[PDB]
Amino acid sequence: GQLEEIAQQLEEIAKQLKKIAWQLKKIAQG
Amino acid sequence: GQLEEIAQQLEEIAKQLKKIAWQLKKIAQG
Amino acid sequence: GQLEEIAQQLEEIAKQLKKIAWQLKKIAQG
Amino acid sequence: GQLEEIAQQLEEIAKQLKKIAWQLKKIAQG
Ligand code: NA
Ligand code: NA
Repeated sequence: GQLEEIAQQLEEIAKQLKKIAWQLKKIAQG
Repeated sequence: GQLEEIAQQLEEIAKQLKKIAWQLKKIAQG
Repeated sequence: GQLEEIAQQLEEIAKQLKKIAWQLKKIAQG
Repeated sequence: GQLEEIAQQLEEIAKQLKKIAWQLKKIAQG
């Protein structure tokens, strides 16, 4: 239970970081 | 350029976090 | 502005990751 | 052992994210 929940939180953070990366690419590219 | 480099590093960190999440799930499940 | 907002979100994610690290250390040590 | 090592990896990632945040702030500010 608790490790699975922490793992899920890490997966959500990874998704958030991928969103930020996309946003930075769009700023760079226009 | 710098934003492209940073975006790449964020994608790489996201991948690392997913690998850590996987290891946590492995520890939990056996 | 957008880079300031993103920087803030990265700092917030960093804080979250440290909180998760702390929880893992707590689980390990009891 | 293994949870402590994972926690340390998360702390290093948090430090890396703080570096990126600083870099973005410096880009924004000049
Ligand atoms: Na750039
Ligand atoms: Na900006």
